[PDB]
Amino acid sequence: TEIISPHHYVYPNTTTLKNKYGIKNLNAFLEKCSHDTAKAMINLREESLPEYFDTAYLCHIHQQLFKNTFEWAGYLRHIPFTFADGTTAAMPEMKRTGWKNAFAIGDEIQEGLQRLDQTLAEKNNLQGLTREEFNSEAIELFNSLNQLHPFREGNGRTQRLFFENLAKAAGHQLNFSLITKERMMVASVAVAENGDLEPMQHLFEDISNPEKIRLLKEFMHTMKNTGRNVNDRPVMVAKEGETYTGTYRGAGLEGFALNVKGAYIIGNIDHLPPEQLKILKPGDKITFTAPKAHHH
Repeated sequence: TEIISPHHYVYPNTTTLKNKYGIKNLNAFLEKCSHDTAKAMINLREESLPEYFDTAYLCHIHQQLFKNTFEWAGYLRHIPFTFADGTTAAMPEMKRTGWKNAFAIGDEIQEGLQRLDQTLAEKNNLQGLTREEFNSEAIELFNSLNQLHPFREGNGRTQRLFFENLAKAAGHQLNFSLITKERMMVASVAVAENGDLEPMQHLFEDISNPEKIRLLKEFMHTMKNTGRNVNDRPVMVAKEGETYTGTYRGAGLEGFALNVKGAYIIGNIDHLPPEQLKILKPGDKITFTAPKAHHH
């Protein structure tokens, strides 16, 4: 023993992260872990928002969400951590294939977290800003905190609560729960692989704009009695300029859904002609252009 290694995060002869439950079975653990972190979220949302938004808080969120799951709850992945079993683990480098885009390695993690805290303190937690101004600044930090992959596990949950609170503090919304797993994967990869903010800006918009949030919430709530589920597919509210051709998938009170190349595009029921609403049966193949209004 006595050699720091990433392999010491997982039980020997497994790929299942060492946990407080003592559950070596991968699926058994994942179930237990999900249940507890679910409860932890409900409790965290109750607690006051902080004076400062910094890595101290990011770690607090992690510590609190995973106190019952991981021994290393509050700790970043570059800080070597000794388990009660005696072994010590650290993962300065996350690793991809050479042709893919890179996470921060070791010392880079802290240097980045410093800049994260730095720029936040300098901009008053992005407080006195408009949505467009805020989102623009918040996306930069979100992408930046994504490439640093601070924790060994649970980067997404704790990162998204962080920014959700950062927005509430700053007098805005970021309803991340509306975003499917698949959409986040796509928006993140876009930024990481291509350097493209198109989908991320789109993601933030739908999640921040009240009129669009109203639409997504409705779509997500109707995924209740069906015997189904939509994390595998990206769900989006049609961009103001863009035109979407796809099969019609019914309408609710405030919105309607299309199926464009697998993805679900949501439109405002008012942007359709009423004359058509009545006629449109499900699965009708419609080409819909959303309205746009530029200000100059």
